[PDB]
Amino acid sequence: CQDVVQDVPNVDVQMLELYDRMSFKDIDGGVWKQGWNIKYDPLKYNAHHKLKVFVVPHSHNDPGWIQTFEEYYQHDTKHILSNALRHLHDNPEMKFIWAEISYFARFYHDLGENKKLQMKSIVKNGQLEFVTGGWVMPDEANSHWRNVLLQLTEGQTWLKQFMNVTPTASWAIDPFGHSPTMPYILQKSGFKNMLIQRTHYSVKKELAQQRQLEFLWRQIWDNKGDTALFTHMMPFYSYDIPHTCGPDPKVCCQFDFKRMGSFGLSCPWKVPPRTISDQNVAARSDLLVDQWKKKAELYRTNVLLIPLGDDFRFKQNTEWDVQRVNYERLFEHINSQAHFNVQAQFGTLQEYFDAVHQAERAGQAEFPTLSGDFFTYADRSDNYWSGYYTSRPYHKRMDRVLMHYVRAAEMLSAWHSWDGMARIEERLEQARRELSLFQHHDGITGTAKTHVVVDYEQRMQEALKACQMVMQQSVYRLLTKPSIYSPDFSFSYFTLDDSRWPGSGVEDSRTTIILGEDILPSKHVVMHNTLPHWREQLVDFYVSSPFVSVTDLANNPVEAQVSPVWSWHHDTLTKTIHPQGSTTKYRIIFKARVPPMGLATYVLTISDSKPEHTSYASNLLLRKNPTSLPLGQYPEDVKFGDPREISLRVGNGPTLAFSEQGLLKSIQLTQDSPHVPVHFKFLKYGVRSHGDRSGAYLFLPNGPASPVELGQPVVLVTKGKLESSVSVGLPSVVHQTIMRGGAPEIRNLVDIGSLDNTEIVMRLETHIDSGDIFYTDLNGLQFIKRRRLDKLPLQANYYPIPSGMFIEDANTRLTLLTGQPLGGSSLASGELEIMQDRRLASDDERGLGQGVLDNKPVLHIYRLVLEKVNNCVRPSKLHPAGYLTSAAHKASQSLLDPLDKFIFAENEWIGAQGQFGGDHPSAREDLDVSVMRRLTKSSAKTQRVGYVLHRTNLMQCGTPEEHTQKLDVCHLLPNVARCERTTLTFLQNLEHLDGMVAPEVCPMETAAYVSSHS
Ligand SMILES: *[C@H]1O[C@H](CO)[C@@H](O)[C@H](O)[C@H]1NC(C)=O
Ligand SMILES: [Zn+2]
Repeated sequence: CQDVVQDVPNVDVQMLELYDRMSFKDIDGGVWKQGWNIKYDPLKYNAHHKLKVFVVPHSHNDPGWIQTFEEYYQHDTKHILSNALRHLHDNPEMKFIWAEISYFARFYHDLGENKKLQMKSIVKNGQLEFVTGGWVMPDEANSHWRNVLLQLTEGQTWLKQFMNVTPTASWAIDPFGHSPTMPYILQKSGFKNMLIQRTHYSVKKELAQQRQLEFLWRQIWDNKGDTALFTHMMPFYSYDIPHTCGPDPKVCCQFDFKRMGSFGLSCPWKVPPRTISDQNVAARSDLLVDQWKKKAELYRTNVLLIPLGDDFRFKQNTEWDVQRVNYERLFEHINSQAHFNVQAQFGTLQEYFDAVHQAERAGQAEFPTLSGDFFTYADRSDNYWSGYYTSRPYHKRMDRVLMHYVRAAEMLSAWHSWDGMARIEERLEQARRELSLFQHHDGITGTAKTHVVVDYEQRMQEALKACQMVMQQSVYRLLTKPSIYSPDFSFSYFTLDDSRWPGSGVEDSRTTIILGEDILPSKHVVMHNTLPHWREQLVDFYVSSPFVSVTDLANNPVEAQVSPVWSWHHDTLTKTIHPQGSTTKYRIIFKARVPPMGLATYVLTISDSKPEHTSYASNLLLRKNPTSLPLGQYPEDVKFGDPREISLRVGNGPTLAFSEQGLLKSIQLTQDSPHVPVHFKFLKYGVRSHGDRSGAYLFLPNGPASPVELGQPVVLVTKGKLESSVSVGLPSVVHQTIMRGGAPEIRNLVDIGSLDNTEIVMRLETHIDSGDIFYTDLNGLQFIKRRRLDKLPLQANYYPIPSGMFIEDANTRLTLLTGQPLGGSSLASGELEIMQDRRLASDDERGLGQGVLDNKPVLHIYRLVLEKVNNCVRPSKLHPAGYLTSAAHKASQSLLDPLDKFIFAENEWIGAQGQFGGDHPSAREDLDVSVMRRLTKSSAKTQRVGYVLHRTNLMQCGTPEEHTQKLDVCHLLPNVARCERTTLTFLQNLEHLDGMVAPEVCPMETAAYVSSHS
């Protein structure tokens, strides 16, 4: 195993280093506005060394953006695919690449058999080529790597099955900035090449000047280079035709033959395309070839990529003809005119890369190595696309919830083979596809029109319901005596209970477990732990009486705490934000202990009075002018007081001090250690009154954020033996700090309401001497070092915070983990900040045609980890990565993959069992079974189950290792006949494993295994 901490990779281009050096001046470079006038030596190409040009037709089809997926499919995409089928069938030399399999699968399934055969034929013969082959072309900033893999697999499994092809070249022309997470997954999924387009214009300029637009992109910690994936970065401002034939859009526009009038399109540079004829073909070729040779100067081989396409192009048959015929006249003239020394033709993406590598292999070029990412993207001037790291945060949070439900559903149902009648496969496929669809770069990015966002939400909601059905049928089967198990596949044996989604104050969706001597004395509940190690976590349930005790299935008492159910109300009469306690339902909380990838059953029983093992939290409402807060049968009276500073400590955990406004001000790790200054503060960014406006994409603040005026907020303090909390009703945010004995959990119920042109940010102020350094993660896969650059505007120093961020000095680190992707930064030494929501009245000119005025209440969750790191073995100062500690990593897992909770829905569960998986291996803490998915239906003689195993890398800080067993996923199910290591999509077998044993992987590595069972 490579050491991912101590050896700094030596690469030709390291993006953080490059950023530190570049000036980013936005100078008018002439026709190539963000470059310079490219010059070339006409003698470079000659009879013995021609410029081979591949014109690659394409059509960017967004699976929802300004229309929904189905509206685009009906209005555009099915026509584009129907016409591509016909035109390619009829013109053997024409080529076309297709990226979005969600649309392709939708189309293909609707085709009659004759057409399906024709389609398979033009794919088999090389005319229609799939690039990437994912369900979508995902966002690369907010997406979790697990979902990026899911959607890649969903599209590629479909392609393998129906088209019998697996793309090895990736095409990503529209995500707003690019992540090294893509080559990481692609290279482990059989890919050999990839292409990206939206990178900062200064980066394009800089790499173009060094002919570093093509590089072997390896991971920032990869010293050896085995993660390397050849990457082609396009040079220009857009993937449209004006910006893909060469440096001068005014000339390239003349070669987009769809811009002539009848199609309603034209060239904004005022020179229109002209039909090619024998009389103008030489002059038109003179121009075009000159653009091609200029573009070629930016690369190292004699093979040139010329994308030919734009959004939803190649729709009309007349469009296919006008593009094809004119280009064919150009090629016939150009290839027969020796003085150009060019051979041009239509080609596919793979053809381009194959030829590039043939040149490489002929020793014609050597490519630079590169590590780093391509955030935050700016397409021009100071228009940095960091706004979408936060836009529509409700759905960004919903993405992580569904991410986990899909994993839990596939995992829980994987243990058994299911009769087709149970419709397990059907529900899982729907869930995977709706979550996969949302990975689209107008999905989770929050950059779609309002009615499209609604479509994605509805799709995700049905996916959540599908996961729940599968999960609950699976639990019932796993914990019921086999000879008693009598499933009704449409029956709800259990109701899932989720305490954080939609979340208290977002939706009253949790069921109350109703107990009573005259109706039901007790209720079984079950917890599932998708993580491959024994895990304890507090869980809570609403119950109709505060007098409830908990026992496990051996009937041992489990210590529990009951607290009131508090809801905050923006009281439009008193004009205050204050809490009301339920007088009919209460929260019972207890520590569940659950086996690795397993289940544990508990029982909640009512009694007429306080049970022996249940304690009650005290509650204190701090505000001037209080009124009574009755809590029905709750046994402890609420106390009142004027606002004041308070301190709390749960268990042996840290002691936290809060200001009289209910906000954290310090953390004391142990009883005599210092009260470390850690202050939460909420601020607001506005929008510029002149100049460019922030929108769904762009963050264009009118200066540093200003503090939210808090007034004298109502602060509620609940103190219990297992869980205490401090909640405060601030304008737009009910901010809650929850303590359970370790790092606190922070929850913000964010309702930006009607505050127009406002972005609410949550900032942490500490005295950590972090200087200009901070770390943020990329797709929940790795942490990359960021350096705040004052030579760039504030919005450029904002980065995606998909799952966590931290600052540290030599001795102390503060890590903020998130249950949802949001944008954030460290704008000053000792600070961390992360945007909560943003509401913008204006469109920001990237085509969306609206601002963001559809905000809705969202419950953001976090874990805040203050730690000493002076004893941790950290990377050197020059290393571009950072790594979590055991505690921060576990804190991230508690947000992304909490225990799942199930309430038995009927009065009595006959044949109930207490636990499942007590014999599953409890693997080392840095290892995760990211995916467990049965790959065969029940009628398959040889059953196959796929596993994706990921090991992160945690810092060694002096804590002795301890126990753990080796996890061999191939022996998790019985009767194993074969164990194979495979690509991450499970589509290709890479290694037959001796003894049918699946080895664990190395730190930061990810492997996929498939076990076959007789
Ligand atoms: C397709 O898969 C591979 C690639 O061509 C080939 O060897 C095999 O014969 C094909 N199978 C078909 C046509 O289904
Ligand atoms: Zn797009």
